[PDB]
Amino acid sequence: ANQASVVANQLIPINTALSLVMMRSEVVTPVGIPAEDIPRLVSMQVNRAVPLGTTLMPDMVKGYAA
Repeated sequence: ANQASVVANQLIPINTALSLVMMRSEVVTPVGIPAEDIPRLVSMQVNRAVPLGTTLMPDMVKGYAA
């Protein structure tokens, strides 16, 4: 029900380190990475470009496991 996920606040380029300005949280479906994990995602890189408004999924972040 109201589980929030990490959503791209701007287009995030391929192989670019995540910063706090790039991640907002929102209740979306399907559920992606939990919003609580935003501080731990800081400095991790995406392995594909992530368009504005896309839910960040576990498979998109290099080195993510949680």
